[PDB]
Amino acid sequence: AHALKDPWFLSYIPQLTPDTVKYDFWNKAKQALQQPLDYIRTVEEFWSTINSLPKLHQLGNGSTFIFARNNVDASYEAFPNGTRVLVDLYKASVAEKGMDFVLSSVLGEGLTYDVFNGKKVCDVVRLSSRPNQESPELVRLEVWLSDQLYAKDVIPYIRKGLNEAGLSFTDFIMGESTF
Ligand SMILES: C[n+]1cn([C@@H]2O[C@H](COP(=O)(O)OP(=O)(O)OP(=O)(O)O)[C@@H](O)[C@H]2O)c2nc(N)[nH]c(=O)c21
Repeated sequence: AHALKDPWFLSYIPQLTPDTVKYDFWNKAKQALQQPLDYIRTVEEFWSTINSLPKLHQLGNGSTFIFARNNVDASYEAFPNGTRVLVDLYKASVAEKGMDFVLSSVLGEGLTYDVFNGKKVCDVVRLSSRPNQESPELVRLEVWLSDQLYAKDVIPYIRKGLNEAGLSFTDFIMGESTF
């Protein structure tokens, strides 16, 4: 048992699509569909959980995994000055290598000490299945930041780390969406 800097709570939202929300209503929809999965406290639980995750593409379009630091609410409302760094991974093979890199960088405080100078700017990581006509295995990763200013630093850091983990320029695309 080797404790993480902070424990992270893993939740699941099945087939969370904007069209399913259109009949439901966000908090009314989130609290009604969210399923608790695990409370990750140590490195050993981190790898057990990550290596046991069911494939996002075998679950519906919009199936989402949320990793929340200290079990905080993963709401747009809670991060007014924040942003979402996006990573879209095209194939199932690259999605695993990418997901492993990003989650290890976040829960392992790699981003904290390499980019944020010791500040805990990232409190949420979201993993979504988002297949489109063109790419049916497309998985989206979201690195939620409390401060938008850090996005310019997180994007090249994540790009380099994915490239180093063996992903090519065509295996993933970097993006950003504000709150
Ligand atoms: C997590 N979340 C989801 N929604 C709503 O739920 C819908 C589906 O939720 P989503 O999380 O699948 O959309 P996402 O932002 O990833 O996709 P994109 O914006 O199309 O790139 C969204 O379109 C919102 O209307 C949300 N709406 C608000 N206000 N706040 C939230 O925290 C929030």
